[PDB]
Amino acid sequence: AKEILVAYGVDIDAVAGWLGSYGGEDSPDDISRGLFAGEVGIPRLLKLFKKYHLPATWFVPGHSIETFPEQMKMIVDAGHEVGAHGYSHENPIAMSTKQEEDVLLKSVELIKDLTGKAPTGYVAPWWEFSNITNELLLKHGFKYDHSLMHNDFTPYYVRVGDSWSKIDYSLEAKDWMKPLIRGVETNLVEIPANWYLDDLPPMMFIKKSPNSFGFVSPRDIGQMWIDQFDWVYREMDYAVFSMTIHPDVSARPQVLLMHEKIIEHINKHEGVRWVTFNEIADDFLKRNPR
Amino acid sequence: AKEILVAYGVDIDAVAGWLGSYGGEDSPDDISRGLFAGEVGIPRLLKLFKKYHLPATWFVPGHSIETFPEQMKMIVDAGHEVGAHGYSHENPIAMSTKQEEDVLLKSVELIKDLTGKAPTGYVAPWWEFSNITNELLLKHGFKYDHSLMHNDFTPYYVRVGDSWSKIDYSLEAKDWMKPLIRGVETNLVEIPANWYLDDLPPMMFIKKSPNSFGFVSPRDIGQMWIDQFDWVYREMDYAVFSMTIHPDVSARPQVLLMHEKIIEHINKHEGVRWVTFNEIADDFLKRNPR
Amino acid sequence: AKEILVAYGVDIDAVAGWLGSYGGEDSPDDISRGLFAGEVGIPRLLKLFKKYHLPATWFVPGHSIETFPEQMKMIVDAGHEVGAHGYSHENPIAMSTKQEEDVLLKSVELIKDLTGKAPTGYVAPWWEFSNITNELLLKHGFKYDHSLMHNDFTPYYVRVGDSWSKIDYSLEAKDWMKPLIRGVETNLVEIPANWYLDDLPPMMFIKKSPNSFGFVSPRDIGQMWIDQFDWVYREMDYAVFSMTIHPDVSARPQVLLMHEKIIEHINKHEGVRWVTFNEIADDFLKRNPR
Amino acid sequence: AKEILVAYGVDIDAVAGWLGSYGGEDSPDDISRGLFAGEVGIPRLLKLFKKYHLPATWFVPGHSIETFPEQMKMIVDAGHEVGAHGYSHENPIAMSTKQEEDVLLKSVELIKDLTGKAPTGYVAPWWEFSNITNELLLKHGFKYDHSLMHNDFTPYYVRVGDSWSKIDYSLEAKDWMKPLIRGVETNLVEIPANWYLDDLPPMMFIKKSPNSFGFVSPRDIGQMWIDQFDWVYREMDYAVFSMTIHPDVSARPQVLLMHEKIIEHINKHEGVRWVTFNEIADDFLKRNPR
Ligand SMILES: [Zn+2]
Ligand SMILES: [Zn+2]
Ligand SMILES: [Zn+2]
Ligand SMILES: [Zn+2]
Repeated sequence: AKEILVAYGVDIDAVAGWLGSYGGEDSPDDISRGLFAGEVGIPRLLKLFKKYHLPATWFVPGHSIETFPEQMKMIVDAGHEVGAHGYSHENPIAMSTKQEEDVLLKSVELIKDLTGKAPTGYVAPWWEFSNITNELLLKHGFKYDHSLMHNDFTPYYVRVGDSWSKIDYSLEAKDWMKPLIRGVETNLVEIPANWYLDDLPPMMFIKKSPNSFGFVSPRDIGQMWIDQFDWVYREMDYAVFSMTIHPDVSARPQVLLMHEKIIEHINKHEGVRWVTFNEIADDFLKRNPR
Repeated sequence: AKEILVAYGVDIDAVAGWLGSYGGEDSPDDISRGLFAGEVGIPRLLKLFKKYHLPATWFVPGHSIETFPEQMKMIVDAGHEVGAHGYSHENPIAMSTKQEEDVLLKSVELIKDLTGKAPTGYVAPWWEFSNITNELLLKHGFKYDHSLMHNDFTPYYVRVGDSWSKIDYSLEAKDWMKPLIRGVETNLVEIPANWYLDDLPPMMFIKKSPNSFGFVSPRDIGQMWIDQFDWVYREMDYAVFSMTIHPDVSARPQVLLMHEKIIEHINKHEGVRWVTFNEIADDFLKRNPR
Repeated sequence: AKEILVAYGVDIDAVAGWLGSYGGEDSPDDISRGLFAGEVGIPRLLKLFKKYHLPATWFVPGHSIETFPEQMKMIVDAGHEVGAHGYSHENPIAMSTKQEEDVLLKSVELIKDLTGKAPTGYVAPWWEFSNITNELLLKHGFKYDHSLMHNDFTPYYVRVGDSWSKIDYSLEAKDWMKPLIRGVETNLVEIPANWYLDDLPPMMFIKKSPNSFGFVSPRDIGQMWIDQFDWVYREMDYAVFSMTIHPDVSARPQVLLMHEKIIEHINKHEGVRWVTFNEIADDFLKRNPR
Repeated sequence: AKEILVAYGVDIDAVAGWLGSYGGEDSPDDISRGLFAGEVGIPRLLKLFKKYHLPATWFVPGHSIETFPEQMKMIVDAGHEVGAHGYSHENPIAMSTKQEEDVLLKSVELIKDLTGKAPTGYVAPWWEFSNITNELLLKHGFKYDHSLMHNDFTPYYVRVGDSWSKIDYSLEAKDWMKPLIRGVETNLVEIPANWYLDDLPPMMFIKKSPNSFGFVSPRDIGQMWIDQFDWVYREMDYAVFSMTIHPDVSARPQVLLMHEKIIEHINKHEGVRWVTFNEIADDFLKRNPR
């Protein structure tokens, strides 16, 4: 028996992505791409999904919620899930605890006002943590996170309190020669992030980044994503296969075609189930409690 | 039912590009590559266009006009359109108001003395704005710009006055948790620039930039460009599909071949119309006014 | 006659590589990747190796030995070799001679404890030497190293005492215009490292490095690795063909697929012997003494 | 009819390149790649050329001469041409006038003692000039340089005295809004360098460079080189098609294979003539004097 849970996760980075993460704060041109992502990118992603009758989870920065209100209505009315993703896409590790907690509070408030329900899902901007577990569980709603990478194609419960010894070369070796020390499992389910199922780093060009790419072939990317799916399909009976995309990138014509090949390849397989992240979190919590 | 407007926008970066944008000001070797683009590159692209009976718009830095006067004659005499592109490829955002204005004055004077008419088209060097909209409309002529990215395959009127709140981590979150505020549309038409339709960053090698590439395959890029065309053709009845190239890069034999594949593919389609950017601007001004 | 010795060398970088080399010491997201590599990665490479009945050598950081004890047990039970690889993946050049010596002792202590025998093989973290060659022979055990690049498909005896003159542009040219002066062979066998046979740089994404890649296609790399083998099989009668992998990278489904191709292709060839690094070293020491 | 002059230019960077250009001066591991290039790389490229009965020019750093004397004898006895390439691959633009002149005097001295005749050919390390034109013509011998890029597939006489105005944003625009002023042709013939016909930047990995690559596919590079040859052959009656390689890179098995494909493709075409750079230079001097 094959139970393959498959989801698209859309991080609406848009203008917020350029303020917090990708260095576009003083660039009109970069800001204009942020606006493309919302005004042009969200609806093309909705048409793509509507075409294959797919559900999806949208992780939306508070900035994008208030900057693209008309497209936000289009997202809710399609019956899709809205999750959290900062306000202006700020990297949590760079914020104070109060700044991070305030950002999360505003996000919940903005999503609740938009959907009627509190968000249950989170993606940390640029995928970085801090004391986020404690904050997510504390700020109610939050059932699951899609930011961490302890695993691949299986959800798990996130541990709080892991520690490790950093190398300090001004000391002697015995001071840092100690093994990572595992913390304690919490109720936050992880639906793992994955750089190999992330449209943005290979296919978006960023001048302000030393590790920007942007000109990797979408056919090579699609093919790689598809090889990942085939392997998962061949090796695992239950699995979650989630793809992280951004209207910024995946609503560009060349990678829209890529997604059509991916979806159409996945749909050739029996035992596939297109779902939202909340449904994965619900199913996993029911699959193995504790 | 198909009206696909298709154009080459040739930015004659040549030497100007290396003085203003690409860090070659102290490199005899980079400077000589600049001379290749003017002396060798302009005639090879002209031969390319003549072969397929294509029109084109050349956006020429004042530096290139005065450094390659004989190649300039070849561009005019072929009946192609000439637009502005700085003098020494200066990034507008680093310039003063007067410097940027002076640059713009000189560009206009030079193109007028060369062609007989004032330019109607502008490309910002390295695609960066500042307060350019206002200057383009003030310095007469300028009908259209090809620097911005609010859209990809549909022109639009450029808004002046968009504002946004930068993240300041020395303050509290509420100080930057505000949306982008849209300004007001001017009569400046935008014929969108697109990093995904720009020969230079993937296929020009630059020692002085850490986000240089240069060795992305021209067959992949061409295939990507054609995929962009095919999606546009399948989804839209009216569209403008403009390609930004440089003699620097697109006059290298391996990408001259690439363009031949592209042009021959585009030419298989009904409803294609090869045009200048000015013709797109005029056609757009007539299509939807205000 | 053909004797083609083929081997997999697994550097279990994991959490250690992020601590020592890849900038992830202040990143919960990167540490999470580290733990993937050890908890999921290690058993998937074992399933692969066992699928083709292959031996392997695992060059294991002390930090990984102690952080992943259940996976260590699994490595020894399968009968694979365990070589040394620092503790927290520290660069031998950044360390005091005492730190370095203390790192090598603790490694040796940990591996003996685990296996019953002292290690005979070493890989230097991030592939650098310093005064290692003396320390490796001195710390008894060590027969062979797999860090250096004087050759590629033939082992050789590591020379000690090589020196060269650096360019100081403050002085005159005659002060630095001198050749490299070769030292003297030692008994340390080199089983050469090779950037062209290393899964990590092309295919792990790292933001903390400007020299990072991550999105080079695994199909392109697999092809390039087979091409290397294809030339070798055709041009040499005796050869060693070792591939450096990491559970970090080679336990990702798309790279596992890559390896399956590489392995099956290599098994079409007769004269091929799948061995451990210790067996290559032993072979070499028999092949040509002194 | 068809006279396509085709040559390999082998720059023996080896250890010199790591001292002078690629940041390996403090790296035992990089130095070993340097030694690989000389000890293993030169003979493999000699076996390659001999197989197809090809002549070649080796542009050899004095550092490589004195460090690989036995391989230097192999290059001479194979009857190939020897040109200059710095001592420790030093960038001319970084050197004093005296250092650069001293470096050049020593190179001439070493090459003469090695071959019997003074060198006629020069490649600037890392391809940069300064006041080299004057020194190459002053330091007798030197007939041709292969460092500059004013053209790609036609030789030319190098101009001395080119000048241009740099951008200084502390002044007004009119201060720098002036064209490049061409100087005057000298007798130095250029057989152009070309980043698109250079094996090293796409396929050698350099940790010290932010602009390093190293993992671009050799099949893509080979295909790109064959596309260049195919266009030149289709478009030109007389042309020089010279390829720059390094034992460092092109003596790697995956790239030897690439070259075999390249050479075999070129040999199918009529009018091809494999020559040394010296023969190209002489042919050019005879083709058009002045
Ligand atoms: Zn995001
Ligand atoms: Zn430009
Ligand atoms: Zn390692
Ligand atoms: Zn060189």
